[PDB]
Amino acid sequence: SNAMEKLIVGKSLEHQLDTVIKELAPAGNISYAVLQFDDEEEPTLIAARGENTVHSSASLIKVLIMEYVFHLARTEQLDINDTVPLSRTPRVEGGGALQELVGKHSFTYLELCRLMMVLSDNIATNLLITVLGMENINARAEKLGVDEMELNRMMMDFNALAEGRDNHITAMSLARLYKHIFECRDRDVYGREMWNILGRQQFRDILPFYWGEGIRFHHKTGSLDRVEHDGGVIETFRGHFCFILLMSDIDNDRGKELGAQVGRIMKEFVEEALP
Amino acid sequence: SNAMEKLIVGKSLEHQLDTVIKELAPAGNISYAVLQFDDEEEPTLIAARGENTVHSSASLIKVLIMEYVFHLARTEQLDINDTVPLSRTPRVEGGGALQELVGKHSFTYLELCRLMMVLSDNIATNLLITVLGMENINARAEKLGVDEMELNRMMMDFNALAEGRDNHITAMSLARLYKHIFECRDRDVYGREMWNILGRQQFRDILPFYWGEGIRFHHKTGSLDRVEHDGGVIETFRGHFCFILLMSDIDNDRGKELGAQVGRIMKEFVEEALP
Ligand code: NA
Repeated sequence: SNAMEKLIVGKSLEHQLDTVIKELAPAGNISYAVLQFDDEEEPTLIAARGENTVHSSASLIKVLIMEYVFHLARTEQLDINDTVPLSRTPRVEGGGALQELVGKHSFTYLELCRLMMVLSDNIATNLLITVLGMENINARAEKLGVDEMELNRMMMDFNALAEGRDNHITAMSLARLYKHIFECRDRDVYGREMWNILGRQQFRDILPFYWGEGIRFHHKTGSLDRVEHDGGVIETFRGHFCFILLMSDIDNDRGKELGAQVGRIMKEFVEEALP
Repeated sequence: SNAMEKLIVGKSLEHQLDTVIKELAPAGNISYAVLQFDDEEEPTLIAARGENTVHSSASLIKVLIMEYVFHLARTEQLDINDTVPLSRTPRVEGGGALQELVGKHSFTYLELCRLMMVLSDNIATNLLITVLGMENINARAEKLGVDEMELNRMMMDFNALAEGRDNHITAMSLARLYKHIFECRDRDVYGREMWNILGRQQFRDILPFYWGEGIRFHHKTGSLDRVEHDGGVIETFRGHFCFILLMSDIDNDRGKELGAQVGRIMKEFVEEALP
């Protein structure tokens, strides 16, 4: 099928998702996008809702940070095996492994990207921001054409949030970032590692909840008070698909439940219904 | 107010939990125990189901490993700040932070207990087992009167599981181990740290799913194919209560859903209904 036929068939997916959103979170601010990804082709939009609405990024901005590290490595501006001391940023909580450490430790850029992504480690993230520079990370978003994504604050910076500086994303900017990463996945060792890191995500409480342990998803979740997000790429027999779900102004428990339903509907649809 | 009265009122809680178990997992092998904990007093049973049935431990056996480390510290048989090289056991997966590391690293017994507990880190667990000795850890269980709990294999030992060697637990043995930990919580820095580690558990997908992020629970989860467990102690306005939920022969996703329902019922009951 061409793109137009896929879009037409996708209306049935929009209807199914909008139905379940209305049942479970009628007052939430819920955005999604479902796209088909093919090598060297523009993504094919299948279904969307509020796909350009700005949401709190919560941890999803970490995907951009990872991309930037691997870009610097590929362009020989850093060695991914050079180390950064744990001491280089203040300890913050909110999840991760490094918050539990007390001794003298150093981690490579690789190790930090890994922990930032697969366990949403906030200290790993802040170490990377500290060493790379927030302005430089945003400049990379501009270069990639995803600058609706913005990094304006460190992880766990409560003051910044209160003073109106928050990290932001949209469903389509994150989808475009994932498409860029998808395109790099077989290019070189750096692209491959980003893809593998995405696929080793440890939090499977949202989109892949019903899929089973055997189904790899290349993804990252985000959570803050009343914000639950999950977005990434699944490889299926009918191709790769990008699933992005952003949920704001929702009870956290309800968001997780809604995201479980939505991920099941998306996966069945692209695997069984979509030509 | 007395133990008999609490037990009688507790039959209502059994009925509510058995009802939801029948609805969601009628073919599952589900055990639970709900107890009230008071300093220096025998635990008061509130509600129980199959509380002496043996289940695969999945990661719950890690609680015993933690207790043994702190026991060795308290009796000056080890220094909790001495280090163990990451190299000391083969890399295994199945979750945690240490599996993502590649450089030369060392961790203190303290750091390894923390990682083992709060993120269920399998390499941290195997490092501790390697250095402390499996037979010694089981001898600790016998001394504590909880030797229905057994450590027979390292984490991720596929062969062992095939050769009939698995780690085992019962609801009442785990409850008695938690009572012991509870009794140590204010005794010394080691007891206090164990209590604090339990309370920094990062996996909140079972019993505390509906509770909200502000509600601390002193607990540990476990998961394997078709096994989902959660158990720990909650501090409430009406006292401390131990909640243990062991679920075997259940689809994993359904187990998480059942556990979320159960933890909500247990918490509301002890906070609102139980005198
Ligand atoms: Na969950």
